[PDB]
Amino acid sequence: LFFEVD
Amino acid sequence: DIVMTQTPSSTSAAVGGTVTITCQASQSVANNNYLKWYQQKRGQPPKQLIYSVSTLASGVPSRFKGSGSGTQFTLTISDLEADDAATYYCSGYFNNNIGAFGGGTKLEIKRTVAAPSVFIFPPSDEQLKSGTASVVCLLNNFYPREAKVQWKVDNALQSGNSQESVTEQDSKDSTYSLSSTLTLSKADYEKHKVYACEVTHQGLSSPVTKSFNRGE
Amino acid sequence: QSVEESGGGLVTPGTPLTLTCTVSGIDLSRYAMSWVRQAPGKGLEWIGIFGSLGGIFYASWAKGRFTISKTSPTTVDLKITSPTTEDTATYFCARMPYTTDRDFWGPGTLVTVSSASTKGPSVFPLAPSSGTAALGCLVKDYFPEPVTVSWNSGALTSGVHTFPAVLQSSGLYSLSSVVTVPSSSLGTQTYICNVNHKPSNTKVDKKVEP
Repeated sequence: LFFEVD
Repeated sequence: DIVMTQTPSSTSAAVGGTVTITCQASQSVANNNYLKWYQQKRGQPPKQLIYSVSTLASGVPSRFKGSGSGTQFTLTISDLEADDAATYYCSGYFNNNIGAFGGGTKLEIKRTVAAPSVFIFPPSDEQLKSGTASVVCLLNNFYPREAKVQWKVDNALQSGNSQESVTEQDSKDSTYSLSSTLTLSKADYEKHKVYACEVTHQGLSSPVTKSFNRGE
Repeated sequence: QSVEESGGGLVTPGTPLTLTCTVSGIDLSRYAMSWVRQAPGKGLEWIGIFGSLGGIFYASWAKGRFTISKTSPTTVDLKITSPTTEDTATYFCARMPYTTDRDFWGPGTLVTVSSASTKGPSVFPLAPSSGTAALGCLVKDYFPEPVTVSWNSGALTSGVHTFPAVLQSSGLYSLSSVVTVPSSSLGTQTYICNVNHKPSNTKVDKKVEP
């Protein structure tokens, strides 16, 4: 799931 | 809210031993792998150990291993060295866009008993000029941390007018250092003659005393 | 690849306070920055994050109490709206990835929320009296934290022990920094402790001698 955090 | 319960709160182990730290999240981390292990020492920011639950960060020794499911995680440190004395944290991220840390785990490295070297410092003339008198007693490079430091002025046991401060555990020799400061006014200071710091420690067969005579 | 916080220090309860995070060699158009804090002697606490695509997320307990914003391609702010006593802590800005090892933290900046006034330290020498000798510097009665102590402008580093500060009954802080050296070296070299207390803009260099 894409997040603005890695 | 989101909780990360890290156990144990503190632990001890000898060089070459193994310690195991557990982190229990109240819900699964984001993408089932947003979980990193950090090591922090006094006065510094944390330094990464593990990312993606189990991947070893570049430059970190392989004896640090991470494992876990999606909600319970384990950091295992094998072949302990002196350098491992620190506090360790689990760091997680969650699907609601929330980060959290475990409460931390303080690790003390065990070593052989080391008796302190003791020094006593009378107050400075510059301080006495200002109307206060602080007598300093230094316990240097000793292990274990437990020590009894008592002040005696004219052989009268002091109580409540001294203060102790202790370093973190040293990353090279796994020792601690301690300062005990007797805080008086110049008047009360000049009331007496013999000032003595008495140190009892597992490394000393009998208590060591370091003393001076005021104005000698 | 480095991070640095600024704007810390002493602030009055209720006075807004903005911290600034400056990065170098880190691409904020593709990676997020986080704000974390740590009260003295306690654990790390996640405050918030400015995401790679402009999302702003806060801890449940921090919403309203903090505002995070990006002020320039290389700077991110943390504004504490109405500081209280419980907001006293070291504040870190960090590039803290959970799934990579490109992890960079700033050194942290101490924020003290209190109505007391700043006071520069007094520096007194702990001189060695009559194989191994010890000496030091008593850094007495200052506020707020912290102070920094070096020895011989950083040239002296082995055997230095700078003890944590103790809060005095007067509400001021006191700290000591000691070093052990061979007794033969006492007459041969100068020994100077360099104390810096930035909140009071005090900088003192003190020669300690028998």
